[PDB]
Amino acid sequence: LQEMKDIGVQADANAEMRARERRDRLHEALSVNRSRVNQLEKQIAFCEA
Repeated sequence: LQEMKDIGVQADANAEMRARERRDRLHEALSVNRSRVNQLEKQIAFCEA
């Protein structure tokens, strides 16, 4: 319990599931946005060439 107090994380079960869901959707959104950026950059490079 002391250890628990130490860690200092509420870590509620509902909070846990919600948080993991939101942060994972953030991860995938980030990856997809980066892929879009790469695609547009390659298109621009093709235009220059």
